[PDB]
Amino acid sequence: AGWDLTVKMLAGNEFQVSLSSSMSVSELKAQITQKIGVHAFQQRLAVHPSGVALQDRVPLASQGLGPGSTVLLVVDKCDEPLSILVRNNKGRSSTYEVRLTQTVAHLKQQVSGLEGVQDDLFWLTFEGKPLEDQLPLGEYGLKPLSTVFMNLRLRGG
Amino acid sequence: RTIKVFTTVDNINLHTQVVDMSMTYGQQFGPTYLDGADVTKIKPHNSHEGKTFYVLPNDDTLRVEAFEYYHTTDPSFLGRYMSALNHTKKWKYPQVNGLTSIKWADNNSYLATALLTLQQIELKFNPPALQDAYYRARAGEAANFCALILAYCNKTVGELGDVRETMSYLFQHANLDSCKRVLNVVCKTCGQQQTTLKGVEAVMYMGTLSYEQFKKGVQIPCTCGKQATKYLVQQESPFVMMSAPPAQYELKHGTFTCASEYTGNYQCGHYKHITSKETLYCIDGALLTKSSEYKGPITDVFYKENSYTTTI
Ligand SMILES: [Zn+2]
Repeated sequence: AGWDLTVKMLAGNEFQVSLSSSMSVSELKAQITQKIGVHAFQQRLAVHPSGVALQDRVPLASQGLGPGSTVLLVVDKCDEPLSILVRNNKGRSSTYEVRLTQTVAHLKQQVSGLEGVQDDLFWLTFEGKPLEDQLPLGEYGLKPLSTVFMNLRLRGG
Repeated sequence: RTIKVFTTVDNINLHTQVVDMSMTYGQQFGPTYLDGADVTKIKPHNSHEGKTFYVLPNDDTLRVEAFEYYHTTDPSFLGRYMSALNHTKKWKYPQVNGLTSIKWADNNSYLATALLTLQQIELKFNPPALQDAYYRARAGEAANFCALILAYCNKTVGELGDVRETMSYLFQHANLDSCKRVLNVVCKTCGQQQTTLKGVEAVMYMGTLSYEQFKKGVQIPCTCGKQATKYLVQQESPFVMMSAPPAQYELKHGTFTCASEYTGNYQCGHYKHITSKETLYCIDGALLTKSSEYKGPITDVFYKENSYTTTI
């Protein structure tokens, strides 16, 4: 079984998104991204009209939401610059100014320059999650002074 | 004149299709694959009657079926999966008492090491596609699991690889919610700080190969200039992964589950798998060697765990 959800915006205007039972908040945000082109991390979602917040990894079908239910989306475009730490294999955290809208790829460029290593010989993690080049920094929920780890890539054949 | 085939995305929900033999598969289903072979621009042969073909999700039914199986909406996935499989079905999968490696081909030593490791740690995947393939990999039919591992990790057949990177990518698709780690960091200026970790971070550490060292303390550089001591206070998980830059390390039989050996540099290199069975096995792809003792450049070591509390 698939099912359809109604997204109410604070502009007033509604639209519909197609889900499956096993889908949670990540995929809803990714489906909204599809239809109105807003980064997942810039979307605040809550049940309408109850106005209770969504559980981040448990499925939407598991919570209140079923077919014919409605969800409120409000969009925080705020893109203020912030300081993040990027620690190397030695342990030396260096400070980089970034915006949650700029891509992981763009951050590697900066770290590659400062630590003097080709961009494709290391990968970044935040809280054990690998950072994917093409995605924006905001996806990984970086706060001011959050610490990104630099991992040297072994090249086994 | 026509034949009858099955289109699918999961190999669970089969859809009966009648194909006009004058047109390509591509002209009727879009991108189409027979066991990883791209048959998009191929006209139907007679020998195709009753066989199953994978297709790009191109309607709201196939899309629901596909996400329910793979836990991804990524439109490129079946492309990269089927492209990988087309190579992985042509590899050889030698066993030692049901433990399945891969004969070296297309720089696959890291995959082989990962594959061997995955068969010896208690891990529960969330995408049914990975769980299904993971149960058939333990049974010996492991070509499919390898293609899924390549796709999910977004690596290709031929590309060089890192075992720790690969496990880091897979562990995101595993249920590690019951896993919990409690550490104490003991500075002389910050004081003592106790942090509780959950999921992936509760089972991976980079800094030491020794689990016994991590339990009684390791020196790390702190924010406050000089050297703090990090040690393990409580651990609740079915396994732990301990990684460190490749170093000459002695593996004592019965004191660990399995380990990754890396011989090379940060340009080119080669992985071997070391596992503790009745003696120490060294599995270099298809080649097996037994020894009562082992020394070599170890980078990753997996241990068996249930629930540990410290005595400090
Ligand atoms: Zn300190």
